Amino acid sequence: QKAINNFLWKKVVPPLVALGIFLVIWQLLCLNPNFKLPGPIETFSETWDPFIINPFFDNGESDKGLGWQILSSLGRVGLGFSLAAIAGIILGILIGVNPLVYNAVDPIFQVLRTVPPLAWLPISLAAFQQANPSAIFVIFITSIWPILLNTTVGVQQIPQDYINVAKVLRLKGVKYFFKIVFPATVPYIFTGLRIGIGLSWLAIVAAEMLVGGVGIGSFIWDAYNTTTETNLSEIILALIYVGLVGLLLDRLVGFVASKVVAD
Amino acid sequence: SQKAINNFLWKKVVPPLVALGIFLVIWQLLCLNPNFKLPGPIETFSETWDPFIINPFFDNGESDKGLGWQILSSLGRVGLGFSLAAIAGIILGILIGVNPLVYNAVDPIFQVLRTVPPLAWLPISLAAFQQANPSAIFVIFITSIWPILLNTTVGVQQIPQDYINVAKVLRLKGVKYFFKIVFPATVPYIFTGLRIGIGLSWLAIVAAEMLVGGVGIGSFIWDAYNTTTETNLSEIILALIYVGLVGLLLDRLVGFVASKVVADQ
Amino acid sequence: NFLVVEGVSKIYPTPEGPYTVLDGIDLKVREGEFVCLIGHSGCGKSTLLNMISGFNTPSEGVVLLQDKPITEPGPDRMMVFQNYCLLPWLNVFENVYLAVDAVFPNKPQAEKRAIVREHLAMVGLTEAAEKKPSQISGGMKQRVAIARALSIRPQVLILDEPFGALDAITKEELQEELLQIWSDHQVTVLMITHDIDEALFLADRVVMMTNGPAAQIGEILDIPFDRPRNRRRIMEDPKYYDLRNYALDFLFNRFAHNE
Amino acid sequence: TFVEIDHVDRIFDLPNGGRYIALKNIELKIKQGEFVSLIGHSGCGKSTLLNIIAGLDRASIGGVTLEGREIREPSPDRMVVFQNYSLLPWLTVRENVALAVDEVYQGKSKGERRAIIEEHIDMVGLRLAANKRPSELSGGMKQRVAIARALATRPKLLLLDEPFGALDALTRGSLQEQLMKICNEHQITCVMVTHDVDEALLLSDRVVMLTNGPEAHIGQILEVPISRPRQRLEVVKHPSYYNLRNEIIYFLNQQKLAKKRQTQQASA
Repeated sequence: QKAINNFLWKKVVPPLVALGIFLVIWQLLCLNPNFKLPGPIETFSETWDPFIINPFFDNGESDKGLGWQILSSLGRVGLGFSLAAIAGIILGILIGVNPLVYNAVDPIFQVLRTVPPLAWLPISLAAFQQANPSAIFVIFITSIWPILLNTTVGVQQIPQDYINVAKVLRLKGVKYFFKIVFPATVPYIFTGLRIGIGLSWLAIVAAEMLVGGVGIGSFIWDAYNTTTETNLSEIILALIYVGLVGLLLDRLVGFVASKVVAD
Repeated sequence: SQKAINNFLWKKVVPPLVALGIFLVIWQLLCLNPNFKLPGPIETFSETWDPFIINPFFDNGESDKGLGWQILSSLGRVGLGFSLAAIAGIILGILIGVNPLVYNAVDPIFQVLRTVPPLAWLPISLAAFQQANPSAIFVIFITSIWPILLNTTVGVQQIPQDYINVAKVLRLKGVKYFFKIVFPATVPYIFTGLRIGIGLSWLAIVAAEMLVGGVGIGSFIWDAYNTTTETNLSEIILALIYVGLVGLLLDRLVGFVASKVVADQ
Repeated sequence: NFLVVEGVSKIYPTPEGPYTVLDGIDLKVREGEFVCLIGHSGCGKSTLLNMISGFNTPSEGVVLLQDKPITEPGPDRMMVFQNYCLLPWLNVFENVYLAVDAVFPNKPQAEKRAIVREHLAMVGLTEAAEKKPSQISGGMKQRVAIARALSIRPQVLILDEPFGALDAITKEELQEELLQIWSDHQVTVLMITHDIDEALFLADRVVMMTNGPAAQIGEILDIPFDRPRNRRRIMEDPKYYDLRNYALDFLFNRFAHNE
Repeated sequence: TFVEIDHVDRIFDLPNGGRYIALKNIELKIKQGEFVSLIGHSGCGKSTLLNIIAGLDRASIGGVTLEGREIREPSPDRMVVFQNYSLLPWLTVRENVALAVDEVYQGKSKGERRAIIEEHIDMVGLRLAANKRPSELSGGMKQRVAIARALATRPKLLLLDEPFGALDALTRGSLQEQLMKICNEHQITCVMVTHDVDEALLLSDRVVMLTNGPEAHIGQILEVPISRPRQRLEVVKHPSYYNLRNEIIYFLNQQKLAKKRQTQQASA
């Protein structure tokens, strides 16, 4: 009762009208003869039954909807990027506790950090030589440094207040590890882990455009090359399915982060 | 007074060199197992030293242009592109974040286009302009506009509550208020927005020119991968270092510039 | 009368109950005297100054500054805030220049460059005329905030707790930078100070207020000390002993009990 | 003597070659159940001197002799209270105290420890802030919990680095009286650092001052003749109180002039 009439007109009405006019102006745009992109009526009506209404309709070696494909390039972000967080923080903590290692391998784990995720494919795919492992590896390399360079920085930003209250106590060792240092780094793991996913999903939806297979990347770019009637209709649909599934991965960590953050 | 150089010589200069030595040696010692198809450090710096290092900026073919041009050519698109985003992103970001009526409506649908992968716009961009060169610039533009537009509106709305108080007591409202209390307050927020809006631009110009060919690193890494050769495997590694090395300057040059005009604290 | 507050209050409408942060206060301020406000946290004294300065909405009453109601914040009730209210990206001279060239769009730059010098050098700020608010000490950046407030010749110089986060060495020095400065300008000053021995030194009429669900002027204890003050014989005067004891007696025993 | 701080001197070897020296000669005979306060000009060095007792720093010349023995490293029998809020934001109030008790009551019984922390967060006050994150607590409430942690340890000493620095002098006044209630019964031997004279003549049993400059001496070890059951609302009426409060102000004024001479030596 306190939100239907008051809270409603700041979060669901303003966006819909703002999105509604965006669709309307988009509709007006296609009136131009030279505007190649089909209008929203064409792109949302002429591709309605094949994909949106009934996903999960495997009809060939590579013939799927936005289902068994979104959950085929997202399963590589679970099998991958899970070894990049388990083996990205422990190396991120082992390096940093002693400010001597994090002086020699800082300008290595930083130069490699600013390497585009999809440039690791040619050498990664030239070593594994297989489509699936080579794609997972790109995820495992694209998102470690966004975690490693945040966990390590988080540990070294331990306030002197926490150390001082630790030195005065006879606290040192494993006991000192799970109460004063690691819980003070969780806030910095989830601000880098958030960067990880989003920068890894970026790599698996672009690095899959080159190696082929099943999943977006083999759908968002497997029909542009093959020109057909209403070809662009099923590309925009994927571009919408992407960007919201990729939005329910930055909010997911944001949701989990707020539930465990040190506050 | 030369000890100043020596003071940090053994602190943050030597250890990195030692770190490379271990990495190269372990990489070199790794290139002994037959089940390791990549080349060792000596191969990937002896096979590729003659044509790709000695004389960069060298032109001999229609689309090779050596390696010096393919790194300068890519930077050209991030210059001509992403400069419209720099000027056309803050202008739209300021004019939308100052008004809470519009930001409350547009922002929920601008945070979806922010997370769209940089290479998901290529099929539409490539099918819209119907050309190669003015499609790799649009993909940069529409990809580095959200990291700035969606991080300036935060700045224009997170102005310290005390700054505004100084405005009211001084009767400072209007055009004067915008230039004297608002815009300089968001300068730190813009540069932290186009610091992340430049890594995502280089990250997209090196991958948006390998699906459309052309001249630039990305059309050379892919070009020098399909043609299997004894020297083939070396460029994909030598160039991979340049992309990282040049990606650092772009992401650091913003910091240096942003460290000389930003509102210090 | 240079100012009048009479029969004014303020009630906050909340779903958990109408809260009254100020109950029918009533006081008058003479032209050319200090006034200081005391009270525990939540006493509402901070809210009170926000109301006179215009930052709040006077409810069930209205101020009568110079026979007129308070309309909006302006460059005649300039208020020195907490957090030092200093822009960190403008140097001291330009920071002060912000106030002077904000409600004087009639005189040329010639006067602006000279007016600031008189109201900036006289407070011991000439060597740091080009420094930025990043190296200045906390007790030193309050001397530009005061300089900014008095540079526009305000009618009433409202002071939120200026020295609420300073050290004793600098805190003692600052007061000597107010009496002499204020004597020349003879501008009414209303200030909030939690620290007794500071109200008793500066103020000319201390008005302590009570705590609880509401508020009201508990006492109007006045200082009879000589207007010139040295803080060396003020303690030596026995009148200051029972005088201060009365404040502590009527600031912890009754009225406010925070605990 | 319960503590025999003697010939405790500290010299800092500044890398530039200045070799700054802070403490030159310090003598103390802190007895059992005695409250002591260090009052200085904020430049004489009080946190450093307190740190020596705390153990976080080691005296370059000489050393402390607490209970007729040398202190080597920080110990949980000399729990301190830092200036900056030393709370852990990810632990609630009742859990912060449990942090210190576990490192001194290393054993005993967990069931007992729950009662001990509960009783040690009530006398200090609170009793309602328990189970409330130390990120929304009042500025003056985040400090009384820190004092609770130190007293819960049941130490032979309890250092108080100036805690009342971020507190306005109305919550500080409301908090000094709380210490009276705490130390009236329990065996306490604090050595606290402050630069506001009001608490020096209020909580202390024997105020010790310090001369400003690189020659920080013990100044004058003034003694306060007031009955132990102190109360701010009656102690002030003691005729000798205001007499002594002037004395400390008198001494601090001399150092204020001396500080000007120190600046005049190099600046002027």
